[PDB]
Amino acid sequence: YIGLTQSPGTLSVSPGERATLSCRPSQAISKSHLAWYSQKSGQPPRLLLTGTYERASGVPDRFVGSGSGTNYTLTIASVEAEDFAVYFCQCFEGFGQGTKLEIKRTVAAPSVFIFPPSDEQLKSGTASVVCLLNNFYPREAKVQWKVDNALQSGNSQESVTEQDSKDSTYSLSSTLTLSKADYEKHKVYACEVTHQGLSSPVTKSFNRGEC
Amino acid sequence: WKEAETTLFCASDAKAYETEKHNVWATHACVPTDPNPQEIHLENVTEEFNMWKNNMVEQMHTDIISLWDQSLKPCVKLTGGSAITQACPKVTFEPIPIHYCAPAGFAILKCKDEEFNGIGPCKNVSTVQCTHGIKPVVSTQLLLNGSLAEKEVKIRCENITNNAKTIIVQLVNPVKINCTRPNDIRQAHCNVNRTEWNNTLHQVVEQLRKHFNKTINFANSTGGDLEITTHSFNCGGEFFYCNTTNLFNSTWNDTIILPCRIKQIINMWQRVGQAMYAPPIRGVIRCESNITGLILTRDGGNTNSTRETFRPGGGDMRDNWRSELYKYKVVKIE
Amino acid sequence: QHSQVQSGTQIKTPGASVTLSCGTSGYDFMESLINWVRQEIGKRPEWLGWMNPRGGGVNYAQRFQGKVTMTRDVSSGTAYLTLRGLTSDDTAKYYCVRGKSCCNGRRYCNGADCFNWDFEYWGQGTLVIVSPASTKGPSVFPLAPSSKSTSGGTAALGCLVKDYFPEPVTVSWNSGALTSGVHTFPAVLQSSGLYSLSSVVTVPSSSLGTQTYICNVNHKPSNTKVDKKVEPKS
Ligand SMILES: *[C@@H]1O[C@H](CO)[C@@H](O)[C@H](O)[C@H]1NC(C)=O
Ligand SMILES: *[C@@H]1O[C@H](CO)[C@@H](O)[C@H](O)[C@H]1NC(C)=O
Ligand SMILES: *[C@@H]1O[C@H](CO)[C@@H](O)[C@H](O)[C@H]1NC(C)=O
Ligand SMILES: *[C@@H]1O[C@H](CO)[C@@H](O)[C@H](O)[C@H]1NC(C)=O
Ligand SMILES: *[C@@H]1O[C@H](CO)[C@@H](O)[C@H](O)[C@H]1NC(C)=O
Ligand SMILES: *[C@@H]1O[C@H](CO)[C@@H](O)[C@H](O)[C@H]1NC(C)=O
Ligand SMILES: *[C@@H]1O[C@H](CO)[C@@H](O)[C@H](O)[C@H]1NC(C)=O
Ligand SMILES: *[C@@H]1O[C@H](CO)[C@@H](O)[C@H](O)[C@H]1NC(C)=O
Ligand SMILES: *[C@@H]1O[C@H](CO)[C@@H](O)[C@H](O)[C@H]1NC(C)=O
Ligand SMILES: *[C@@H]1O[C@H](CO)[C@@H](O)[C@H](O)[C@H]1NC(C)=O
Repeated sequence: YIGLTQSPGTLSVSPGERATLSCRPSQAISKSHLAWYSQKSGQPPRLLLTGTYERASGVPDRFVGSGSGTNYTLTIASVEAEDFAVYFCQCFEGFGQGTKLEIKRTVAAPSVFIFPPSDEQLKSGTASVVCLLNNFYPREAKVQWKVDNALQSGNSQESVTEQDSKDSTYSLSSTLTLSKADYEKHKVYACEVTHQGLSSPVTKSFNRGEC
Repeated sequence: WKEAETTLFCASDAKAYETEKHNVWATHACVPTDPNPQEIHLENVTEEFNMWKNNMVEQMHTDIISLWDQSLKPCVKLTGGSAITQACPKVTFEPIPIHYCAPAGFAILKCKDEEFNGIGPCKNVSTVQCTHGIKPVVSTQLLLNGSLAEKEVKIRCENITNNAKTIIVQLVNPVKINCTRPNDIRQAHCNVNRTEWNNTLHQVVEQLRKHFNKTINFANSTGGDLEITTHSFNCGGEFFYCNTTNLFNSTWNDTIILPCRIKQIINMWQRVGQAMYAPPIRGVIRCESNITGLILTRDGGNTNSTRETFRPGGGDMRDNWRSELYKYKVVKIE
Repeated sequence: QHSQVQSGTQIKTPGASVTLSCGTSGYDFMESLINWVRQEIGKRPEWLGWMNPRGGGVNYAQRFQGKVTMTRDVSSGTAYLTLRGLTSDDTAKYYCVRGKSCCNGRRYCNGADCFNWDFEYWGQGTLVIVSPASTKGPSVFPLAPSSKSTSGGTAALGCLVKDYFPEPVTVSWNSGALTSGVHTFPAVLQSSGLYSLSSVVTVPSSSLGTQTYICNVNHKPSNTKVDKKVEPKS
């Protein structure tokens, strides 16, 4: 059915550095039937390579496509600031899941903060508990909710910023939504964070009805 | 030996006393057929063929367009904003066989490998003065009154992995389809033997399974103008549009009746525009045909689902000519 | 040169239908197949189907059969995409797109003759948002940390801008005077069909008690404006 798997999911490089993207069709295909696209936020995808290696309009030769059968690669000779984007491979109607080309920086652990629901909000019959992960890198992070040590699931939503144009970090919020009934029922609310910048998981918690 | 472009002349067997338009056209456009046509095999010779890039298809298209523009004259036709009006008498209109022949200095190579798929080398080539007789039948979805495969059904497609490419099917056994406008004047219908048709789909599935070892499904047309969402054709000078839902609705792991309508307002296949014809003739309108091929389109969808779905397609009549001319190519001589 | 002009954003209630348009120019409309591509936010492009403007024949992706309908106006060179039975899953950006030309003037050239899949020409995209909600201003709640949990010289404050519709909201701190350390997170459309986000700022914990912090929320669609003072509980 020709599915396309790209790797890595995220490729972190510095400007001037070499970048090697990879695309693996589910089955052996022809060199003439594989294309590459790039996409920046707020824009449609832009066709880069039309054949396996045939470049397109305004596509500099630092972009070099290669491969055959089941292994196709897109190589950027010297990555520039304008190249950072999401790259999709394509065969007929199918697209790969994409490889995000990301600006590389040093690892930085998140500073963690937890916020209880305001008394004002609890008047409405809803409780929002917010956990903040601030200025961290890389993007990969696990935020886990536990109330009275009971692991929470399916009652939280995460939101992450785009990579900061200043320091290339990410910030993330995890909001736990509850009924005022369920909130006023339990006592300890904990946010556990796991990130490669930390020597151990960090738990930030509070007890309901305190300073 | 290299392919070449020229103007082939047509051969036919028109009758001087006929007022039927294909005959009338062929009296001045063609010459009589050869009773003893010569066919010469080329020993130890391989030649490249491409049914999808064949200039013979293109010339035949031009000729049948010219045939139609002379023969079937509508009362009104809208091409752009210019509404041309003219006399629209009823006509007799029933295709006759047309042979295409190479003029002096040129030849026609004929792929004779029965397992030829339409594109690629052919290790069994012969030279002929003329093609076989071809009825220029204009229709959609179902190919009628055409030629047949020798041993097993043939699926011809530039690449069947590409869902945007038309699939031309050639049957081995013809399936009779009879259409009748009984003595509402626009109401008609077709009859098809259900056993013959299920046996036909069976053979088609076997060949399709060689490309897709999945559950093969047949569904009906899912959109477009009426000419392509129905089995459309012409009989007795009238334009039939037949619902083929009962033909294409089956999963693969008696009598079929197709409701038809005669239309006065049609979309032109020669060029972009609408054409209006006079109200249908009275009496009985009757066509007895043979289904000898199909035009199919395969549903796209980038999921590893457990099925492939095929629907009737067409509309581009060049594909109809292609289903007959696929084995031929024109060549220049020293 | 080719231009694919797509219609504007449309906000629809669940179960409704929507028709998107793609005006084309810069070429013979009859000569190339029109494709439609969907992109869910943060996800890959997904092909919906193609349509041949000559005849209007179509090919819909399997899992969109019954969802999409592709038509065209030959005179105006305009392609159309209709979606019926809209659900929140249909919330996405919808692109009109076509491949490269294989015939600029050959006698009987047709879309089916060209290679369809080298998508060089994309429309700017049309956003479709499915939600039962009507226009509504946000409720703003303070985000202040529990005093029994703090750290050295660095605290965090924010405000929860919740249950508003549609996008967007603007959030500034101290009337735009405070910008350093601010993070306004992307809005999230939740089960209710209403949007919600948090805006946070990190400050000197030594500043807590002296400096007053206020988040200024502004929702132009509902013409509402909220100033909210933030400060940890005693
Ligand atoms: C059709 O395309 C597929 C995918 O590129 C390829 O594997 C196959 O060999 C092609 N077949 C023909 C007949 O060109
Ligand atoms: C060519 O085909 C004809 C009929 O299909 C057959 O009789 C003849 O043996 C063939 N020759 C070769 C070399 O395939
Ligand atoms: C079509 O008509 C022929 C008579 O010419 C007949 O032999 C055949 O059975 C008919 N097929 C039907 C009614 O399906
Ligand atoms: C349909 O065709 C089969 C075989 O071709 C034949 O045996 C059968 O009698 C047919 N049905 C009718 C109603 O004639
Ligand atoms: C369809 O064909 C099968 C065998 O190919 C046959 O058993 C069946 O009866 C046919 N369908 C109907 C409705 O009779
Ligand atoms: C195809 O079948 C469906 C299923 O009933 C029907 O709704 C539709 O009208 C059919 N299309 C045509 C062109 O007959
Ligand atoms: C074609 O036939 C099917 C089945 O009888 C029917 O559902 C559909 O409405 C028909 N199409 C048209 C255009 O009448
Ligand atoms: C299509 O086939 C199914 C079962 O094979 C049947 O139930 C349905 O009525 C058929 N559709 C039409 C329009 O006849
Ligand atoms: C259809 O095919 C049969 C044999 O299958 C033949 O007897 C009949 O004359 C053919 N009719 C037409 C119109 O080709
Ligand atoms: C097929 O051929 C028969 C016999 O010549 C003719 O009566 C019938 O009209 C033809 N069908 C079409 C669609 O031209």
